[PDB]
Amino acid sequence: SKLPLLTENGGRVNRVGFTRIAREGSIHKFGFFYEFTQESIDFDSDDGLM
Amino acid sequence: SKLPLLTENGGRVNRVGFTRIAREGSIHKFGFFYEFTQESIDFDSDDGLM
Repeated sequence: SKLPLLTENGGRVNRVGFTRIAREGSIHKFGFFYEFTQESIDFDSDDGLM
Repeated sequence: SKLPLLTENGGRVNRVGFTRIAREGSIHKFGFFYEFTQESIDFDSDDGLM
């Protein structure tokens, strides 16, 4: 049924159109830490604990 | 029953004929178009849409 058709001199018969779409992304942040004391590292029985 | 059998003295006994047929085909025309404006081409965010 929907087949484009024209004659020898053709004007204003079949029109088309176009469309575009968009996407997204985002960023987050993370972290953690730990704490110690000097007496712990100095008087520990194990060297190289750090 | 329908074998072509000849005889010692025979003429005008077994005639045959032939036939031919014809085929045909035709061509058609297709086409379509699209339109735009100067405002769309100039003020569109993305260049090279065309």
